[PDB]
Amino acid sequence: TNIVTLTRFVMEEGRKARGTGEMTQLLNSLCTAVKAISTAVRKAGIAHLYGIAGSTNVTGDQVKKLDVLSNDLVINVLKSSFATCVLVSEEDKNAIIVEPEKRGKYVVCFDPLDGSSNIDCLVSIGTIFGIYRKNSTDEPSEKDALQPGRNLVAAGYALYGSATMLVLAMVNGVNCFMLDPAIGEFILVDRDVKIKKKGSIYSINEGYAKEFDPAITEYIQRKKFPPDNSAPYGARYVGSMVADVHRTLVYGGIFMYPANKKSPKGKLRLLYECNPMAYVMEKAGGLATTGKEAVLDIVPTDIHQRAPIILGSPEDVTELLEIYQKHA
Amino acid sequence: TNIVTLTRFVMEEGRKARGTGEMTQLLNSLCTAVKAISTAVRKAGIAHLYGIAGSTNVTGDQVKKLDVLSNDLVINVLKSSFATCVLVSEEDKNAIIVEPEKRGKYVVCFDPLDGSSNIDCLVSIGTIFGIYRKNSTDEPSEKDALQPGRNLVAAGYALYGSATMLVLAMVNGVNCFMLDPAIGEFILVDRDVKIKKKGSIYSINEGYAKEFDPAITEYIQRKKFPPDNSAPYGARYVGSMVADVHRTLVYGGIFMYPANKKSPKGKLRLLYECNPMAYVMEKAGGLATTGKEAVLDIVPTDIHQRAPIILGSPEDVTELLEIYQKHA
Ligand SMILES: CCC[C@@H](C(=O)NCCc1ccc(O)cc1)[N+]1=C([O-])[C@@H]2Cc3ccccc3CN2C(=O)[C@@H]1Cc1ccc(O)cc1
Ligand SMILES: CCC[C@@H](C(=O)NCCc1ccc(O)cc1)[N+]1=C([O-])[C@@H]2Cc3ccccc3CN2C(=O)[C@@H]1Cc1ccc(O)cc1
Ligand SMILES: O=P(O)(O)OC[C@H]1O[C@](O)(CO)[C@@H](O)[C@@H]1O
Ligand SMILES: O=P(O)(O)OC[C@H]1O[C@](O)(CO)[C@@H](O)[C@@H]1O
Ligand SMILES: [Mg+2]
Ligand SMILES: [Mg+2]
Ligand SMILES: [Mg+2]
Ligand SMILES: [Mg+2]
Repeated sequence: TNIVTLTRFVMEEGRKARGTGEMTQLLNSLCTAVKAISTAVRKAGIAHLYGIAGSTNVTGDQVKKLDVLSNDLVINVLKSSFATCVLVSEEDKNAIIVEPEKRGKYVVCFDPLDGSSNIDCLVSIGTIFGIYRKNSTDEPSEKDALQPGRNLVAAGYALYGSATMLVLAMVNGVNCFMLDPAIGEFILVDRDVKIKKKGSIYSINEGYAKEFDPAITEYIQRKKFPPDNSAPYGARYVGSMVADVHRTLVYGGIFMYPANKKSPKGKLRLLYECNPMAYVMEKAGGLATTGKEAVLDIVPTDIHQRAPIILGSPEDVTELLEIYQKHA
Repeated sequence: TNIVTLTRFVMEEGRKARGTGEMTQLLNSLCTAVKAISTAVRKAGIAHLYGIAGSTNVTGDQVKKLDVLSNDLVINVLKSSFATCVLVSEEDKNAIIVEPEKRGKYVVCFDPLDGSSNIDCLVSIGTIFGIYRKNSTDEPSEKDALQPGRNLVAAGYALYGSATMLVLAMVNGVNCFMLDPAIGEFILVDRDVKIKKKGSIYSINEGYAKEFDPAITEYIQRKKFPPDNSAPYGARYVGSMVADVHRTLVYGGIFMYPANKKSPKGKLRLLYECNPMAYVMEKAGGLATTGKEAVLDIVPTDIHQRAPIILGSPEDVTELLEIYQKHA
């Protein structure tokens, strides 16, 4: 019929679903935040920090840092949606308990800004989120954050790259929305997205070679030296999970972040990094595993618990799991 | 002292220069070209393409691609400068001779948009440019663009990443200007840029391992298994040269793209990819070699001649060079 906007989409769901509305309000809030973060990432108005209007010689570099500004934007915007009671963020040691006068029936685990190491060099970065409906009637507490990804109602991420895109995964599938920064609307460009069965790119940090387990080690040799004499896979690794996963989703292949010396249980976080992306991958028709068990079925025991993950096209991930059994 | 916009910076170089004012007009052009491309890259107005105003009878004129657009912006904006006579673009099979009624004395080699494999996945991309002064004194010809990079008077790139940055290198140094997209000005944010002596990140597509020469193989192995038992280098490889070289510049380290079987003499182009980055690296106090000789010393015989390239921290690059030496 005609163009579809995130606002419209999040609403059509609301009609169909016939619910309190909370989720639709929560998702609109999210959007409003991703737009603010995006404009800040692109550094709009930076001339004002460098004294274009002067500064009466009194502006020590005490500007709130992008990483911190993102958290503030997400907390406050979600807290104004009236759809949440518990919020977990990478930037906060404890789960944030929402004021009673504004609480809702949802729990959100998020990474306001992922790709920290790439921040100063201008590489793509992003915001990650997974949403859970409360699972009991006890007074709100971190407890509600420890629900397995298997119980996610919605998940996704915002990629601030060459352009800004919001990928949202819900029970019925995955959709990609492109931010039109000129009017501030996320336009739907890819509907019910599905990952490729087998890709041709593998992504992982090889500087950890000396610490890889026998399975990872074997797998890598295969991509470079195909036992069946097939074309070796190309290698890509941005260093920003949102960016690597996003490419995995749209181009195919596999992305790996396993255990190594300093990261026995892996590095990536379960609540706000592994789970959202795993849900996104599965909802898009791909796999996401620790190498041994599926990421969504893990029962988190701490809000900043780390987990090893491997995700991407089915066959690519299957083959690596194949190798893991071989070594078991 | 106060804010410095690239425009202010380019006008003052000129004053000192005491010349025709042509370089200034040229850099002005480039800037305008860069800002428009950045705006296109970020997808402003995309709502219109998706019917926000209804059927726009758009047909035969299949929408214009970012790559074609960018080239057209750069080709047009440069001609308007009245400061050039020969343009070499990756997108053009032949050097563009500027019509007589618009001829300036400069030759420019550029890549309107680099990292084309990262376009559809929203990964950082950029524009690379290298500028020359007409060597001869006879009718403008492709030959004029066939000069070693040592002859460059100005070179750099516009990186369309999380934020847009234009890096400009000239005889007296390298300067970084952040694009404030709200007013269309580039703000100098890092003056007299120097790369670090030793890094801790290497950047190469290992999917070609099977085809690497013995030196690359040895050096790579040494990065993961530091014979000095120190911490191994972290790995990063975005896939877009600009993003990758840019990271190298601000964090230090080493970027590589040697020759492989399908790429007998490397993949990257000497004129609009390698030379400009080689130039930036040397002005920043870093090195750039093919493995046998300095990139800038090479004399071109084909405007689309490719070449292998190793750039970054001098210590890391020299380490690799001594390995080539040893294996000789
Ligand atoms: C895009 C950033 C805008 C930013 C700003 O810093 N402007 C200063 C000049 C400038 C403009 C663009 C740019 O890229 C760099 C510097 N800004 C505004 O322009 C207007 C000003 C204003 C004045 C009165 C009442 C409300 C507002 C709203 N309003 C804003 O809320 C912000 C912040 C602001 C507000 C008041 C000021 O005196 C200076 C800045
Ligand atoms: C940021 C895109 C701007 C772009 C556009 O696509 N506008 C359509 C509406 C829209 C707005 C925002 C958006 O994100 C998507 C679609 N645009 C303008 O808004 C104004 C319109 C105009 C009208 C009369 C005379 C001059 C201009 C200049 N002018 C422009 O040159 C461009 C292109 C344009 C011009 C005239 C039109 O009828 C439609 C589009
Ligand atoms: O440098 P490393 O150990 O490869 O870490 C990479 C990862 O770090 C993260 O920033 C998370 O901390 C991810 O976004 C990225 O995948
Ligand atoms: O797929 P490859 O072999 O890594 O090619 C990547 C290189 O090619 C380019 O896209 C140029 O064609 C560079 O931006 C990049 O580094
Ligand atoms: Mg973070
Ligand atoms: Mg993160
Ligand atoms: Mg190009
Ligand atoms: Mg290129």
